[PDB]
Amino acid sequence: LTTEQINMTKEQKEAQRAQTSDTRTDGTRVAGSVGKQKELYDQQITSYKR
Amino acid sequence: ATKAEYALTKLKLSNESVTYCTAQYNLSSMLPQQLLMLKNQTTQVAEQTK
Repeated sequence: LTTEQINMTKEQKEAQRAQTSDTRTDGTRVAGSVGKQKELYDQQITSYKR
Repeated sequence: ATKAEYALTKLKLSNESVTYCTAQYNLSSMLPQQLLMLKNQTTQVAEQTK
């Protein structure tokens, strides 16, 4: 069970790293739910300007 | 009184005999099993360190 908690800790770290950073620990761009959420803000920002 | 004391010494052999068998069982069974218990605990400490 301790070994399994290692993976969860790593994944929860990525969720924290989603803030204040656009890249994960390995360097790839975030694309999950938080990545989709940011794209919605970009469209909304353009919508308000338009 | 000496005869009564002789019976007490004679009967005391039973306690010594069962003690030897009890100690023999502990060495043959309990001690090796405890060693396996300690080894698993040692591995858990490293995982918690990780």
